[PDB]
Amino acid sequence: WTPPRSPFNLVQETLFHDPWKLLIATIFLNRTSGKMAIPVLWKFLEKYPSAEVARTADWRDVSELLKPLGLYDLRAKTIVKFSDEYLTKQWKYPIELHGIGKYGNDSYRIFCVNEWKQVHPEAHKLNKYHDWLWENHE
DNA sequence: CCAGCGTGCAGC
DNA sequence: GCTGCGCGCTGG
Repeated sequence: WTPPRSPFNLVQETLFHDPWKLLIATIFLNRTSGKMAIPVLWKFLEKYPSAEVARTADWRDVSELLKPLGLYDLRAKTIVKFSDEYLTKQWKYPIELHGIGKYGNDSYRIFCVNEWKQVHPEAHKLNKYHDWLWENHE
């Protein structure tokens, strides 16, 4: 499965090959603008390039990176616990993991697996992308 | 000036 | 179903 590139330019379109990075991006976009979250995301992935490095991370360090975005302590602690769970739990769908809910699970299901047809999103940009997929289908 | 909002989520 | 978290951003 290769989720196609769209005129919406969802960050998920580039991070689909690495479910962890794609799921971390979803966390970054939780009630936060793309224009704001995305540049911080690249600096985060520079410092914490894998779930292995992030599960070991000190949340206060992650918090300092997340400071301008808001939800800095909640998400720094959520990032660390999510990364640990991501590597320890024997999960099929990421909604089973701490910090991933309907939105991140719908992104995984559209982008990391070929299950978009079964997904019913409720996130603005993801809805636009998902509606566009059903339209430009065949 | 200052309220509303951003590709939510856990926990009660 | 409700509530806390939360900044920086934009607009009457």
